[PDB]
Amino acid sequence: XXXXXXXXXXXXXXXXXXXXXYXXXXXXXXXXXXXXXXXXXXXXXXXXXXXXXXXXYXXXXXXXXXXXXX
Amino acid sequence: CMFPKATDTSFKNKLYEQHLGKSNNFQKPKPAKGKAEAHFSLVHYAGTVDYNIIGWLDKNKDPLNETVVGLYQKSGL
Amino acid sequence: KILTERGYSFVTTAEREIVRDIKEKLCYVALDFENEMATAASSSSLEKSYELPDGQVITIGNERFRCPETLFQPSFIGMESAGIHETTYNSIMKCDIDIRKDLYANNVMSGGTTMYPGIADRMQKEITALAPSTMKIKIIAPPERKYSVWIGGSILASLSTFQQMWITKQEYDEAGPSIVHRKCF
Amino acid sequence: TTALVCDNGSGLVKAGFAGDDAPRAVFPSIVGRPRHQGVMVGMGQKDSYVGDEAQSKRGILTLKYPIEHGIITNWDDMEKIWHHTFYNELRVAPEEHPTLLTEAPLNPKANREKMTQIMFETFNVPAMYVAIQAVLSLYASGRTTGIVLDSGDGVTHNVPIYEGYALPHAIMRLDLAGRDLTDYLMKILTERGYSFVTTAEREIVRDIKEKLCYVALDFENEMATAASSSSLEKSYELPDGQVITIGNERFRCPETLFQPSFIGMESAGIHETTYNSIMKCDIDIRKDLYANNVMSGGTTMYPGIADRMQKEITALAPSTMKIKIIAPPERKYSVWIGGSILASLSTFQQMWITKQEYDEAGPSIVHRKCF
Amino acid sequence: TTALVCDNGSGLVKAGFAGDDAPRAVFPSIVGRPRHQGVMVGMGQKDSYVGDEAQSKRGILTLKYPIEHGIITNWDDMEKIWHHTFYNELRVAPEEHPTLLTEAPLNPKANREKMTQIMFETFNVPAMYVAIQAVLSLYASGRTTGIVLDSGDGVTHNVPIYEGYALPHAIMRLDLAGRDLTDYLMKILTERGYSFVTTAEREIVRDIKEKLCYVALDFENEMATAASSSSLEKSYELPDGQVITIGNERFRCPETLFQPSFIGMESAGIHETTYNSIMKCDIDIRKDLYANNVMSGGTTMYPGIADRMQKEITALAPSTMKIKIIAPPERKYSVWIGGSILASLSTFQQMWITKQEYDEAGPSIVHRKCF
Ligand SMILES: Nc1ncnc2c1ncn2[C@@H]1O[C@H](COP(=O)(O)OP(=O)(O)O)[C@@H](O)[C@H]1O
Ligand SMILES: Nc1ncnc2c1ncn2[C@@H]1O[C@H](COP(=O)(O)OP(=O)(O)O)[C@@H](O)[C@H]1O
Repeated sequence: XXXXXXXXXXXXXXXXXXXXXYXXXXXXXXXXXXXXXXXXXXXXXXXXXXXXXXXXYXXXXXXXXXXXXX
Repeated sequence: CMFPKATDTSFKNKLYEQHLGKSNNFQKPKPAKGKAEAHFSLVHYAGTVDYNIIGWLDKNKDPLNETVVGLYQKSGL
Repeated sequence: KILTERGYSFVTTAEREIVRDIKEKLCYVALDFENEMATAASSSSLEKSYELPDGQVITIGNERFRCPETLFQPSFIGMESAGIHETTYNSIMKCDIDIRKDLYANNVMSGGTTMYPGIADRMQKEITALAPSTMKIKIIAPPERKYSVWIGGSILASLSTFQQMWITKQEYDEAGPSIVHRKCF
Repeated sequence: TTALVCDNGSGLVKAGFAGDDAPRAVFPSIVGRPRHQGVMVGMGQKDSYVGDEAQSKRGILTLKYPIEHGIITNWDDMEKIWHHTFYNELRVAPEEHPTLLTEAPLNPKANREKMTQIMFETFNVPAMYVAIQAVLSLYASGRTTGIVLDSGDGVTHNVPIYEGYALPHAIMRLDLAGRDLTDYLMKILTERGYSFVTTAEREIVRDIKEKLCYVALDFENEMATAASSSSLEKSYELPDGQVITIGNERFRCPETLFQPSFIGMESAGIHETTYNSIMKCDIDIRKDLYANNVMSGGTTMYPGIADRMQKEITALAPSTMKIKIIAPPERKYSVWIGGSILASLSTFQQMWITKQEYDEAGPSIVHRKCF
Repeated sequence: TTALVCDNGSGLVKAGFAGDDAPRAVFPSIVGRPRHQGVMVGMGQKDSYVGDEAQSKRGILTLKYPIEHGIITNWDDMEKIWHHTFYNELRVAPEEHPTLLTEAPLNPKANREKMTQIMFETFNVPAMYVAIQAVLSLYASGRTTGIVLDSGDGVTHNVPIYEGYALPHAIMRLDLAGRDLTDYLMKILTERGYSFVTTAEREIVRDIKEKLCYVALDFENEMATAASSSSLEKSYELPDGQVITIGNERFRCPETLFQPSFIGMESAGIHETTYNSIMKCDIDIRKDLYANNVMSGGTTMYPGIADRMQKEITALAPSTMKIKIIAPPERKYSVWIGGSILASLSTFQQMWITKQEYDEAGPSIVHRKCF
């Protein structure tokens, strides 16, 4: 005969019960703007790299000093 | 054939498990001329004869309806 | 518990089965709940007149269409499981990623409730809510659904493989009911 | 002043000052709301409920669960929880302490960024940190190297840590935690077919998981005993109502960890994951880890896990070399305890985030600054 | 008669007669098996599945991957694959042709010995050969000297070849191929935290590796653009289901080749390995290689690699001398194409293995007789 408390509470409840809507709204929306940094993890990477390769390590001494021998 | 919406290849494979090891007188046909594909090779009183597949399975299928003759029985003729 | 609103009211088992006829005849599926309420305020074509199996004529309003919504909202007798459709999409999202399109294509329904006109449509509306609209959706609604099971059983009976598969008396001799639960699904 | 740590390792939630032995009190992180028309007009309507208050009130409330798979589902709900916890238990104001945050490793940045954003803005708090579980687990267990298994309420972990460093490539992370197992339990339970599904009904199982579980020593042999005996079968009451009595259905449950068929996935299981992740990591270290093997929290509570684990490693290890595992009593608390230790050392004064940075740069700060 | 070549360079598998321009068809070397009770009784149960057939069927199948690190894992599975390939695609009988085999260089004898043993015994085949990738790469690229980089599905290579000869000491061989990179990808991907791990789920990435990748021109500068812009970010669908949209996570991936920290190893990378391996090799030749620099297959597909490579060499080279690299269109096919050329020349009639030797001496024959 009506639209009621009973039905309004039904709608309210259903809203509360729907996990898909609210969880998707929070998680999927927040998922997209996720990331911006010059990561320190990559600072580690870079530093290690610096330590990594003979072309820096040996050559820095050997090209520089064996220039002048005598 | 009552398994639906599927392909004679399925049965090909079921042949290959079922008979192709087991059933001595039936054979995978050798290569031979005249034909794109032949699928069955078996041995007969006439000699030994080899035969092929188009997907035709449904052709043997028999539908029925009462209704069709059911009403024709009413009809004038 | 609806019907006492109009308050023609009877409770016993046979009286309850009398409703089954009305469930045959008088039900149809809500296309949209709000909009239906608006029509409910507007119109009486929503309202139809029906006899007792013997005795009175009875005439029924929204009380018809309100009934199936329970499937979508099991508040009205109150539970939580978020309903047929949300259960379905949930159970999908459990299952793995690639298959899903097929099921979006292949969607199948049968028997007692499904008899109602219109279920498939609002179901599709619901999936179009929940699906990413980008991908094809359809459902199957065969005529014969209520018989479907036994029909399929007939097919199941047909194939010789159950001769490999049946239980035989011999096993029941040699081992208990326990046999089944390994042997069958 | 003084320094305060929140545990948000999932399950009941743990919070306490540096240097207390154990957190003041602990809360499930259930959230729940009404289900029915409010019909005592005398009642004050509160629309959301949390904690043991809810745990009492449950029946007409219905639950939401704000962390899936270790990922926290709905922020404002968290904020409700968090506010409640401070004021009601802690009688604490956000200014009062640095605060330390406890994180699943290797999981989406968003939890970092919003968590920090909220807690610096919504709460205003001297210093913030977020720390990875395994670090605490080592500190509490006090062996600078190790590998940790801790399968809590939430997503389930393998990390080898070597002394003083991370091997983030090494690491394995799994959604196999006890909650989902429990929900599988019901699909077991209908065999005996006393059967109920809703959230509170699901938590009722948790008690049984406390009481009734124990670890399969050998699966085949257990089945043989299952055919022989009923001592395997024990009798237990409804929390109120019936006595219920449970067979192999108890021991079958943990095997899922070893075989996640029963709710079906492939990752070859805890132990095979572990040895896999080892064989990723390099050759020489391995003996130490064979020695130093460490486990904690929700699943580990079960009696016997360590034993069959060792059986498994003796399968997979070359038997030649020593093997043992650690199974401390306190594992479920371990994390927050370690956090307390973590709080203690002055170096975090070097290390904390301060409000100033949050002023001068965004949430982005964290991801460089923290692990 | 006529002569037939199998490519077993990993990834999809390539097979074709001498003198065709391109192999008839190509197959991943996935192998997969059922995961669930077979519950359509109408279905024929086949217990193993391979190739695009599986690629369709995947979902209930689960994958095994029969080549790790270019080393073929499980022989009988290979035999399944191999048999299928002959009969189903090729409609070919083992007698029909000589057959040519395609090998990672510098890898364990066993692959030689069993491969030959099986294929002469299980298949019975007029003539057999196994050939090292780089040789084909030169023949197709048609410069008698060179150095090759080809990082396929499998283990990743440096070989200088001088005209007409090998420098097997010179050679470098690396397990850095795109598969493992891809599995690192997931440990990236959880940052955005759309997250799934299983084999098929992992192969889904392969498409993204086709579509979405491109090579970093400069890492710092790219990060600066990453702060500036979203054109770096592109929007892509699930193969079915969602749209997904991906940031720096695309370009960050290839850098692993330059920096295998991100899954962490030391070998100083493709380019530094190359210049190292040069500086091993002798002094005069070098200019030619500075001129003749050649790349192929799976990783190389990415746009831009050659450019940053050249940037790197201009770093490491004395700038004084000419530098260029070759980046042919067809690189991913290159090997089998070269194999076709290899098949063509009558000299292999001098060179093939014949059944007779396999009769008169073992698999041992190969290791003298072939490279
Ligand atoms: N007495 C018990 N016996 C076994 N398991 C329990 C017991 N009490 C709680 N648990 C389980 O332990 C976990 C408690 O959460 P927790 O281990 O802190 O997760 P997290 O690692 O996310 O912090 C839950 O899975 C809970 O069901
Ligand atoms: N369109 C594409 N873009 C980039 N990489 C691809 C593409 N298609 C395939 N790949 C990759 O190329 C490799 C294909 O195998 P292949 O290069 O033949 O390896 P192998 O050198 O062992 O033969 C795999 O690593 C595959 O992921």
